Order: sequence, then structure tokens, then C-alpha cells
Amino acid sequence: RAKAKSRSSRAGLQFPVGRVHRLLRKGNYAERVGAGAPVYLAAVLEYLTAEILELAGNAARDNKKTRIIPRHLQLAIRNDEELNKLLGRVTIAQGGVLPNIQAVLLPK
Amino acid sequence: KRPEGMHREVYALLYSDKKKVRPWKWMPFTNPARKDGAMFFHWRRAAEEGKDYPFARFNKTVQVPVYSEQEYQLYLHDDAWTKAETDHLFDLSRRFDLRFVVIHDRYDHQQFKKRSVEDLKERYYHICAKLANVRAVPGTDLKIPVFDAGHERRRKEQLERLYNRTPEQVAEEEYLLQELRKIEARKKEREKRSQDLQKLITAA
Amino acid sequence: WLSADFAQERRWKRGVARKVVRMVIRHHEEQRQKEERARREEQAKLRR
Amino acid sequence: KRSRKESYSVYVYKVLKQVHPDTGISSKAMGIMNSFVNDIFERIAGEASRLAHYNKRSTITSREIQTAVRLLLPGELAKHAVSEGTKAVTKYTSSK
Amino acid sequence: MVEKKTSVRSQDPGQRRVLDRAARQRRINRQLEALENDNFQNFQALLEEQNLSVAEGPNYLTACAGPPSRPQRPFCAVCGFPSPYTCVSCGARYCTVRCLGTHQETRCLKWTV
Amino acid sequence: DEVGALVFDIGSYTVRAGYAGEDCPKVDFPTAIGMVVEGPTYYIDTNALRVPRENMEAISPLKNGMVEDWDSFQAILDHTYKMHVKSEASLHPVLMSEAPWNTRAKREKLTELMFEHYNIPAFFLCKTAVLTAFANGRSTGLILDSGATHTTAIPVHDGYVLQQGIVKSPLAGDFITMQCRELFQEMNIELVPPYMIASKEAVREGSPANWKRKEKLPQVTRSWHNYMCNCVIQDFQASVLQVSDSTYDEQVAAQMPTVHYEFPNGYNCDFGAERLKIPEGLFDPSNVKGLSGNTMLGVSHVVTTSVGMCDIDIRPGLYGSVIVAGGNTLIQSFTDRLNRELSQKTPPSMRLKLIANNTTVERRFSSWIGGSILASLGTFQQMWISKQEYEEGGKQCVERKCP
Amino acid sequence: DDDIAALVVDNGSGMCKAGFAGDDAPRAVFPSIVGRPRHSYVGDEAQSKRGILTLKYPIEHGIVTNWDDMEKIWHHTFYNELRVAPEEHPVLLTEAPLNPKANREKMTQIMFETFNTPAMYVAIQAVLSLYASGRTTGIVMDSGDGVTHTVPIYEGYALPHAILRLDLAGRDLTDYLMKILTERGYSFTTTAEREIVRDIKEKLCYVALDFEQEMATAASSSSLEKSYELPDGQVITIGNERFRCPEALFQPSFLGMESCGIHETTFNSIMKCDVDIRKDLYANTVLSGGTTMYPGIADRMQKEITALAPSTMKIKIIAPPERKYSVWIGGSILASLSTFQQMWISKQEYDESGPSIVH
Ligand SMILES: Nc1ncnc2c1ncn2[C@@H]1O[C@H](COP(=O)(O)OP(=O)(O)OP(=O)(O)O)[C@@H](O)[C@H]1O
Ligand SMILES: Nc1ncnc2c1ncn2[C@@H]1O[C@H](COP(=O)(O)OP(=O)(O)OP(=O)(O)O)[C@@H](O)[C@H]1O
Repeated sequence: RAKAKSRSSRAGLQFPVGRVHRLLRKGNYAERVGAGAPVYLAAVLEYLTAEILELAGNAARDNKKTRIIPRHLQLAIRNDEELNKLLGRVTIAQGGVLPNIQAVLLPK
Repeated sequence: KRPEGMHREVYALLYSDKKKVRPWKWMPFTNPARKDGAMFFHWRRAAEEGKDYPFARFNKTVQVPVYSEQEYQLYLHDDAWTKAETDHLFDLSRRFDLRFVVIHDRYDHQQFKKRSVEDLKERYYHICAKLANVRAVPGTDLKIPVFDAGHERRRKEQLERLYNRTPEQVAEEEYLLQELRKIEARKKEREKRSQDLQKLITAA
Repeated sequence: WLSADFAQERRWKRGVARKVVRMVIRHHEEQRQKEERARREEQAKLRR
Repeated sequence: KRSRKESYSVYVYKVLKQVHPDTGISSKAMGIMNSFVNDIFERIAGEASRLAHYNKRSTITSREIQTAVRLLLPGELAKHAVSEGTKAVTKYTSSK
Repeated sequence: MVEKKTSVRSQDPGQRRVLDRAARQRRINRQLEALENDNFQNFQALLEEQNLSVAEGPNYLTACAGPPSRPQRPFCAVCGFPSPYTCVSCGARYCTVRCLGTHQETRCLKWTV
Repeated sequence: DEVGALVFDIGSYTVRAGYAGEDCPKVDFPTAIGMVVEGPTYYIDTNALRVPRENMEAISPLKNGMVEDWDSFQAILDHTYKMHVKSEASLHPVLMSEAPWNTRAKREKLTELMFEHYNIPAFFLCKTAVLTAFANGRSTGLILDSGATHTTAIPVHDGYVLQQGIVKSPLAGDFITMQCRELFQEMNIELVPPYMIASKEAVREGSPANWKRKEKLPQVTRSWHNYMCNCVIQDFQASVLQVSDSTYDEQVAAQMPTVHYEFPNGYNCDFGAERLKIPEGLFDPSNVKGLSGNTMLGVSHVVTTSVGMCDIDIRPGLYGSVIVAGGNTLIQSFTDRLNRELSQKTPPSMRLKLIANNTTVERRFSSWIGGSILASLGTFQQMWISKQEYEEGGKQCVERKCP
Repeated sequence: DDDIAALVVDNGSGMCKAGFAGDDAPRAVFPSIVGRPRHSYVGDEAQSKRGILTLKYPIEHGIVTNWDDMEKIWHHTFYNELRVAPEEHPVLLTEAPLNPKANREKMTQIMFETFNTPAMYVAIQAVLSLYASGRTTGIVMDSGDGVTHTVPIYEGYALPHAILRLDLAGRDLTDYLMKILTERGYSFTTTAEREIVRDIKEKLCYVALDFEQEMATAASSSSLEKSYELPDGQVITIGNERFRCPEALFQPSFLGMESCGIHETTFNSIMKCDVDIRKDLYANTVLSGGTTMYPGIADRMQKEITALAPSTMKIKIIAPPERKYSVWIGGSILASLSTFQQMWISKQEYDESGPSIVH
């Protein structure tokens, strides 16, 4: 038959719409999924992934490292005002913290 | 009233959350990479009819030295090889781009005595070496490790015994293989363990 | 490169031919759903 | 006799390699990159689930998905996510 | 067939977060040293023996003229012609809408890392 | 790169012809064409060739895959040029297949014949093995070809044939045809070729046919009758035969299912173990009554001997790139059986891999497909033997140019 | 909206069959000839000026003089239809039984450079007809005035290794009937008569399977020698050329050409196919082209093949009643198709890659 086109490709996404919708079809998140839910969900998922990978890589470069470590994730998700909010109640393994030293605990 | 008029899903998402005149032509073209002037025909646009062929750069001739008659006579002379016996090797070298697994098979065994791959390789290499040696002085890198034929004759051979081993040496060898561990464990787990126990019982 | 290109082209054109056969099969059974649609419109006329 | 386990590593490297051509990503950082995707997927799908159920609906839809993205992501985060998805649904229903 | 770039969606500037002020200086500095740079597209030894040469007397470091009286002129940097405009983000100058287009696509914000 | 040029693959059983860059040949027709010495007159399209004729020869111009009857060969190429291609030969370069064991005299004679009789602009004579390698996407591999006349293993290494590695066996489609003759005779089957039947009626399994013979039949000669019967036999080979997945076992073959078959006159019956016994002779010729002798090599042994005659350094490549071709390889379980026996007899130090082509066009016309792809590359447009090469160097140019 | 605006053309050396597509009969029909001075008319004008014009067929049993004659035929085709070309011109066009690479490059170069068609597609006539036949596969015989095909198309593709051809459908049978007459004084002496010798077929080709009937009738013939109206007003009765002429579609040697007929041609064609897939070529046996409008030849394509084929498979003849036009219909069904547009060739890829595009 026709050369089969995927659902990540037709829409123009990298995250698997087939796999996303798939977790949804047998995920009981609902009872009869439509034909746009996985597309929107994957699009936004991967959008946030890109949003963060950006800040993580930029901080990494600030550290003169070419590989993103979990530190390049703690520093980032705490450096950006809205990523921190979204991931406020999330601990990133082996990420560390940001060097926020209280002003009153300094040399005087 | 609802404007809509577009796709259901996209519509809901958007509102619910408010002359070519370039003639190709059948065209003659000559390949500048060829010396015979052969004219071929091609499917080119109108706007490039007359440009040089773009596949003539993929013509990097493998380099092979070309000894002359005088040069050969002086230095390339070899009691076991004649000029008729040696020019053929270089012709095959060039026509097969200096590869010696395919030069061998097409060797002329009718006028020529039978040679292995290693001897042909060593012969051509001594020829290349002495050709550059005629130069030598012009910084001709007299450091060439020309292909070892002796060790390599062996190295070809002592793979062949391991190539055709129906069982045992392919099958039974597993045993000796395991023994490599055993022979490397139980002896020291023997004579050394004994010596350690002798000292332990000596202090005890 | 060109052998993979040839294989892709042959595979692609065989699939294209098969889905044209399938598409025309769908068009023909739609050209019978046409008669069914006329009959259903007549039943709707009875209901009207 | 294999025990294969799925993950998002293949598409987080497509997106990363595309949005940072020179930058790699460590295996441990890709684990975080995977967990993040699964977490947000859970959040958005759960909020769309609740959205559909509140309106007495048996189907989670992309309209509910957009409203759940409006509820979940903060203001800008939302705007960008909603725009990206919205434009991805009109590029998909136009048979491109 | 498809528009064939939504897959890579490189910039997607909903979160653009401009680079400015000191970053501009960094770029300026970088460009300067690149114009001062060498074949590859000993300098550490030069800097070392120059930091041996630091003193207040007449020497290498104290032989610098300084700022000019005649003020700096604008130039376009895409075609090099006089440039009435400045790029709002990075501060580099240009002279047309076309030049701003090229600059936004290749040199604005992209080489600030 | 791709120019209006003609690809010819002249097999012992059929000839394929077409243009460069096609997925499939423009035409394929029997090489064993028909002739009457009228000069002589020839018939090639199967519609004029299957006519029962006042005189007949069924001449078959090629001997052991090589040209011997140059007149009938010329007639074949003439008819091909103006019946299926329908183009002037002086316009299109010609790429043509040949057997790897073809002699220099034949190459030179074909070169001068091509340039003098067909006035062609350029020429390229290439061996079936290299073409088959190009068709299967590899520069190195063992090319196994089980054709009509002989089954041959030819090593290609870096695009060149290893003459010392060629191994050939007469166990081939014609040998299968002989086995079918013998089996039909031992089953007392009334084989009737299709041309003879005016009409027929249905009959029970194993019962003789109920048919009427045509009244207008002339006194056809023996050779053409043999050809027609052999065509029915080769249809039977497609229809009924199947290789045993492993070494032939009379008990297992007795347990294996039958295949029902019918001959043109209407005689019909089930075939059992025999349809598996015939192809076994291709893989182990020892159990072949009438052909006793240990000098014969079967398909798998042809392969292993061919690779074993090469340098041990290139045997890993050859075993890792076994490319299988020829019509006989379409027999059911042929490739599975070959893979099994080669997995048993390939040394453990080396990987075994068979390229996974399966289509009729692939298996048979790999040589033509190789011509099609080869004639479609810029790097190849400098390899042509041009008409100038011939006018300057003479008939011998084909020896100085491409191997 | 290129399916809705689709145009279809087929030259038809006996009669052209073209038009704005989507309906079941051609809009444009003309005898597909080019007239020149003896010492440029193409539409029912050369057929009258035959006595003062040198007439040439742009058809050569599957080959054409692609530049002059074909461009004139296309140019005329538009005048035999809505003349919509400057507003819309998406096309699919006349094509050979076997000449894709050599035809299509020049053909599409002319059509994109002269006729500037926004969309093009090309395919084998039998593959067009298959989509009137409404099934995946068949022997489609694809007859006409110029060729006698036996192309065994499978799953929408014309497998060229099994495609065979024959040369007895048009001109040959017309001349054969012309020289069967002159035996009885019917006076078909010149081309003006030849052009209605090919219309005697409208009535005379026999009603049933006839290879024995032609023997049985000849001894005591009455009330079967149907008359035909000559242009001279004569109504002469027709003799055993009630059977002589069409017989040669199945006994070419009876016309004097050394071959076996369409039944054997098709049987050999399907015999060169795969052993499994030919099960469907038996299950889908199909007829097309004007020469298949005879009644009895359908019974021939049943019985003459049943005599050769095995008893297990049956002969499912599904010849459409309007088989004169099943190419036209099928091509139309292919061209006027809502979701087919993805398979047009268009002026951007033509410009980026040339007439040597994959088509
Ligand atoms: N479908 C089939 N199934 C089984 N065997 C087949 C089939 N078709 C052909 N054969 C066998 O293959 C033989 C022909 O093989 P093929 O067409 O590959 O030879 P060829 O190209 O003439 O060979 P060569 O190039 O070696 O001279 C026929 O004699 C018949 O024995
Ligand atoms: N009305 C008719 N009744 C019966 N047979 C006919 C009729 N019209 C034409 N024929 C036969 O069919 C032939 C023409 O058929 P058709 O019009 O389908 O061919 P065409 O399209 O002109 O040919 P080609 O496809 O070779 O170019 C005529 O030569 C005659 O043999």
C-alpha cells in the first residue's frame, strides 16, 4: 500500500505521538481518546524538554563543559523563573543547589 | 453565530480558548576526464548546456611508478624476474589500482611462472623501492617498510591450519580453552598454595 | 548509494501501485454507496 | 528472553542535537530528560482526564489537552506550549 | 510535499530571552581578539612575556595612544557600508531591512555562548 | 549520468533487454529461439515460436553460456533491436552481460560485430557476477548463480571476478528437466505439449486425459517438440518441486504433503515424495540414479569449494556476502536448505550471510538489473569502450579495457 | 482542484478518445491523422482531403513522431473540448505499451515547456483500463487499431517481464477483410472504402463462438448473410466473411501471419507470470479496446483458453460491455480521483530535476 507516514512526522514532532497516544490508549486516563490529544501532549512535552535542555546546555557552557550533567539541570531549572515553578516540587538527582549565600551571613 | 468554517479540531482549539521557460534538452557533452574525446549525451537543463562534466573530478588515478628501460636495466634487474615478467605486474597494478588480491588471479601463468600473492607483492614493492632509490637524494623518504613477505608468508599460513578444522581444534579445543584457565589457576592454586600452607604450618 | 536508491524507488512504486488499487477499490465501492445513498434518501423522503 | 524497556532517549537527542548541534548529553542527564517527559505527560494527561470527566465526557480530547496545558504550564510556558501544539494540529490536519 | 522544517524547529522564539549589555561587550571583545587572532580559524607565551613587561616607564603597555578625538563612525558589517541603524538586541549596526534580515538569521544572538 | 543506453542480459534460457535505470527489463524472451533454413528465418516472441510449423530447428545459439552460432546471435539482437526496443543502435550505448568463463576470442568477436554490424556509439561487456553484485548493492561477495545450464559460484572481490575461485557444476535447470523427464516416464505420465490440444474434458485423479488433437498439425521436428515439452516441464518445476529443508529422508518425504498438478491435455494427479527427491540431486548428487560419480559438486559444495579456492583473507568477506541468483533458486526451500548446509559447513571463524533477495525478477535478472544500475552512474560514463577506442585500437580494445 | 479539472487524452489511431474527464465517454474524438501537401488538418478534414493531401499516422504500433505530429494532436485536442487550457490544464496523456524512458522525457518536456501544464501523470493504457475494471489484477488485452496487447497487470503494475504483444487488431484485420472481399465483387477498392471496412464490424462480427459454426453454416447458408449499407446505396449480403476476418484474432495463420491468436498470446503471457499470482490472472481476465466489441470473441476468450488452461482454475471473463472505452473510463477514474493529487508531477520538481524525473 501507500508508504506509511508516522504521526510525529505529519504533525512535525520529535516525541513519539504513537507511543504517547499509546500510553494513553491503554492508560485508562480516559475512556475513548480522540485524534488530537496525543499530538498536543507530545508537542508540549517535547517543548518543555527543549525549553529546559536550552538552559541546561547554556549553564553547562558557563561551566566550560560539553556534557550536560544533572548539575546543569538543577542550576537551570532553578535559574529560570517559570521552569522552577513548574518543577518546584521536583528534586533532580545529582544536580546540587545554587550558591545562594544569605547577605547577613557574610564578612562585615 | 459561530464563525467556524475550518477543521473541527483546529477550529475548536483556536476559538474555544480565545511559466517555467527553462527548457531541458537532450544534449551532447564531452567528459574532460577522458582522453578519447568520446561524445556522450545527457539530460541537462537549458541554463547549463555547455558546462564541464561534474563527475570528472572522481578520477584520482592511483599512483604507480613508471621505471624506464635504462633505469630498470641498472637497478631493477632481478635474476628471478625478467623485464617481460616485470612490466606485466605493473600493468596489472595500474589496471587494478594497485590491489593485489585481484592482480594475482589475472596473472599470465602461460608465459609466466606461478607466483603467490606475497612474492608478487614483494616484487612490486622492491621495484617501487628501487625506483624511488634512483631518486633517493631528492628527499625520497628512503624509510619505506616494504611489505614483509617472510613473516607474512607464515602469517597467511598459520591462519590456514586454524581455518579448516572440522571439529576438535574448532570443537575439542574448547576443552584446552577451558584448560587455559585451569592451567592458569590450579598450578598456582597448587604449588603456591602448598608453599603458603607449609609456611602457615611452620608458624603453627 | 544508488542501489539503496533503486531499492527504495522500487519498493515505493510497488506500494504506490497497491494503494492506487486500494484507492480505486474504495472509489468503486463508493460508486455503490452512491446507490445506497439514493435508496437511503428515498427512505428519508418516506419519513419526510 | 530479552526484557526490553522503553524510554524517550531517541527523541530527546533529536531535539537536543537540533537545538544544540555541538552539545552532547550524558547518559545520567538523559535519564533526567526522560523522567521529565514522563512526568509532564502524566500531568497534562491527568488534567485533561479530569477536564473531560468534569463535563461528563468519556473521551480526553486535544481541546481538553489545550485547556490542561493552560492550567498546568505557567503564563509564558503555557503560551508557548499552547501555540506550538495549536500550530502542530493545523499542520497535521492539512495533510502535510 | 511538506514544508520540511517543523521537524527541526530550531529557534521557536517563544522564550527568546535577549542577550544584552555586558554580553554585547563580550561579543565586541571576541570580535576584536578574532581580528587580532592568528592562522587557525605562541600567544600564551606572548601574554606571559608581556606580563613580565608591566611597568610605569616607557614600554609596550604605556605606548598605547588611547581613545580618538574623531568620534566612531557607523558601518553595516554585512556589506560594510555606512549604517544608520543599530540592532536592538546585540547593538551591531546595519543599513537596510534586508541586512537586518540576514543579521537576525545568522549573527543576532546565535554566537554569544 | 544516465543516458539513453541499452542493457542486454543474454542468459542461456532467456534474454532480457531494456534501458538504463529501469527497475525491470523492457522485454524478456526465450534464448532458445526458433529457426527454419529458408537465408534462415527466426522466431522469438513465444507467439510465433509456439506455432507448430512445417519445418523447425529450435537452434539455441549458445554453448555452455558462450556464443557459438554468431548468425543466430546476430538475428536475436536484430529482432530485439527492432521488435521491443525499436531504436537505432547507432544512437544508444550498449551494456551487455557475459559468462565469467567466456574466452577472449568471443569478447573480441562480439566487440567488432557490435561496432561493425550495429554501428553503436559505445560498448561495455561485463560479467554476470559483477552485474549481480551491483544489483545487490555490494562491491564484494560470493555470487552464486543456479541457471538453466550450469550452477556456478563466482567470487567478486572489490568489483573484480576471481577466475581461480570459479566453480561450476552441470546440476542446473536442464538437469532438473532431465530428472522430470525420467520421473514422468517412471510414472507413465502422458506428457502432451500445449500446442496439440483442440479441446478437452475433466478426468479423475490419476486417470488418463480426455482430449482431442488438432487436425491441422504439420510434421514438426524432434528438437522443437523437445523444446515445447521442456517448457511444460519447467512449468512443472515452478508448480510442484520443493527442496527438502534438510537432507532428503524417505520417511519424512513420505510424511510431507502432496501437491496436485495437471498437464495441458487434462491428465492430473498428486505428486508426493518424488517432488522432493528430484531437487535433492542439486545438493547431494550421490543419490541420483544414472548420474553416479563423486566428481559432481552440489550447490552448497559448489559454494564452499569456490570460497575455499580464494585467499583466506577474503574468505570472510565472501562468506559474509553470499549473493544468490539464478532461476533454479526460486524452488521452494532452496535458499533455506542452502543456508542450513552452509551454516553447517562454513568454518566457525567466519560470519555467514546470504543477501535476502527473493523476487523472480531479482533472482533471475540480477545481471540485467546490475546493467541497469551500472549504466546510471557518472563514474561509469568514463569506462565506456567508445567507437573511437574500436577504430583506433581495434577489436582487442575489450581486452585492454574493463575486465 | 486538479481532479475536478482533470483532462484525459488518448490518440486512438482508429479513433481518438479524449476530453475533460470524469464521465464515462470521451468528449473529443477525431481520427488522429496529420495531412500535408502532396506537391495541417487533423479533425475530420484530412479524411475528406485524403485525395489531395499526404496523410501520415502519428502512430507506429507503440511509437510516435513525438515533436511535430504529437504537439499538433494535443493542440487540436484542446479545440475538441471545453478549451479550458488557459484557465486549467492538469493532464494525463497518450502512452505506449512499452516505451516509458524513451517517451516520457521528450513527452513531458514538450508538455511542461510548450503546454505549461501545472500537473502531469502518465501510465500504461492497460493500467488505466484496470481502474474501469474495478479490480486489482488482470490480463487486460488493451486492444485497438494499432496494437494487440496481452499485458498481465498485477496489483496495479504492468510487469514488463510477462508483457507480450501481438499485431492483429486494426489495420491488419481491416486489410485482411478488404482482401477477403474483392473475391465477391463487394468493391472495397480504396482507402475511402477501407475507412468503412473498419465499420462493417459494427454489425457483422458473429454473435457467438464460431469456429465450428462457420463450417456448419457454409454448406446450407440462409437468412444469416446480413446486408450492409454501402455509400453507393447498395445493400449486398455478406458471405462467409461473416467469420473470415474475426477468425484471425484467434488463427493469425488464417490471415497469413505466422502466429497463434489472442487466446494463445494471453495464455503465454500469463504463463510467463508467477505461478501463484497467475491464479488471479485466471480469476481476472479482461478485455478492452474497440476490436473487443465483437460478441463472439468473448466466447473465444472463454473456450479457446479453457482448452489450454488446467481444469482447476476457471475463466472469469469480466469484459465490460463498453470495452471500446474502458481505457478512457479507467484513466478518467484515475485522473478524477479526490486523493490522487499526491501522485501528480508538477512544475517545481520538473524544474528542479528535469524531464528525467521518476514520473
Ligand atoms: N519459478 C520457478 N521456480 C523454479 N524453478 C524455476 C522457475 N523459473 C525458472 N526455473 C528454473 O530456472 C531455469 C532458468 O534459470 P534462469 O532463467 O535464471 O537462467 P539463465 O538466466 O538463462 O542462466 P545463465 O545466465 O546462467 O545462462 C529454468 O530452466 C528452470 O529450471
Ligand atoms: N463500433 C465498433 N464496433 C466494433 N468494432 C469496432 C468498432 N469501432 C472500432 N472497432 C474495431 O476496433 C478498432 C479500433 O478500436 P479503438 O477505437 O478502441 O482503437 P484506437 O484507440 O483507435 O487504437 P490504438 O489504441 O491502437 O491507438 C477498429 O479498427 C475496429 O477493428
